[PDB]
Amino acid sequence: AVVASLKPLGFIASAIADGVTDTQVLLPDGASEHDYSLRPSDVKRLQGADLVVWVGPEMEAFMEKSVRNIPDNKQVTIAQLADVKPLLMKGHHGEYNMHLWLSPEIARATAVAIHEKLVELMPQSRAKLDANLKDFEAQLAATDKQVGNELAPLKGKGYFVFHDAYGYYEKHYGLTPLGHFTVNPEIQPGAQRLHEIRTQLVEQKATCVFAEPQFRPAVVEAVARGTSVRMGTLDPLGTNIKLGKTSYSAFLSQLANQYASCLKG
Ligand SMILES: [Zn+2]
Repeated sequence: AVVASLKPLGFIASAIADGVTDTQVLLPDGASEHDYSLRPSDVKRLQGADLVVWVGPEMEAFMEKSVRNIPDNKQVTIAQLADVKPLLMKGHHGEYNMHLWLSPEIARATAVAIHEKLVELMPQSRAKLDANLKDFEAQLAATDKQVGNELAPLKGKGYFVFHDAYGYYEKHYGLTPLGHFTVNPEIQPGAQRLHEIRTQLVEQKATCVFAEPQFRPAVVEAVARGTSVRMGTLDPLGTNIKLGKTSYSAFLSQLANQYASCLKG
């Protein structure tokens, strides 16, 4: 199997490995992209994998050690790919935005790297692997134009988010985010921070504020109450999307819909 750290990376791998080997994802729904704790069973999946796919030590810090052991011909570390380098953005600590799975260009570079490594590992399946990369690239191209069309009219419509995960997607599709607030998903912030957040929402004429799905509706409501800012939801991990050939395209289109549901009109 191909073992991917995060579900969207599993979407990309599942397109390339389709009909050749299974794809498996390590990180559950609602878990921390940085500080999840791998169980011994997860390390064992990793050590047993045909290929491991992850962003790198500045994102999934939780698997850095586990993956040290694994030879280069059996891992794709997306942040380290030569074709990804120039695409890495200043804009989770560290200096560079590591939410790489939301960049269509990096997703393509990721698919290419996975394909190259799988062809080297499984030359008996070269033609199937080639066909799969062909279909992934065709769908990504089609998706890119369609999403690009759907989001173009939303340019200049400002919004805020709670998790600054979206910068690659936003820059690529010309969305205009106003910034983000550090909010606890469980607890509505203290009066002073609630005041500063609400004044920024109003001061900048934000059309929307976008929560993540692990957010209690109450704390979102508290952030938005009495402002005229509409409430939306974004899922940067596509948790409701199943693995398979069309999954990464479905992910990009779903995110666009999620933006457009709130920002529209
Ligand atoms: Zn993040």
